[PDB]
Amino acid sequence: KKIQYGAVASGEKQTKAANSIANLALIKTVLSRISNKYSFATKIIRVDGDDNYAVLQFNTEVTKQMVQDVSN
Amino acid sequence: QFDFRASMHMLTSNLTFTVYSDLLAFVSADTVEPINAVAFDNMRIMNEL
Repeated sequence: KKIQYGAVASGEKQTKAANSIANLALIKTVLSRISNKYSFATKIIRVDGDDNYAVLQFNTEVTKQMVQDVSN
Repeated sequence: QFDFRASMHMLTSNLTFTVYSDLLAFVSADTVEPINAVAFDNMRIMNEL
């Protein structure tokens, strides 16, 4: 079978250093769309392939409602 | 002896309260940029290069 596949798989040479650029450009665009509902200051972003994290620092104290509505 | 006409009493109170406990859960504070933070005098702490 010959299947069309225009996407990114592993086994290339750049797939460890160009997948880390596509995360830091995609999680920078999502954290700019979520800042229309909240007001924070991004402390760190750290990407390793396709598993990452980001630490957002808020003004008021974090409650149970600001955790359920950021995840949504 | 139980006198019904002399034992009635009108108890007075309020209608409606709303009692709060944690008062500092209403304010929302924030720090200034920490490179410009002033001491008890006018100048800033950690200014000397």
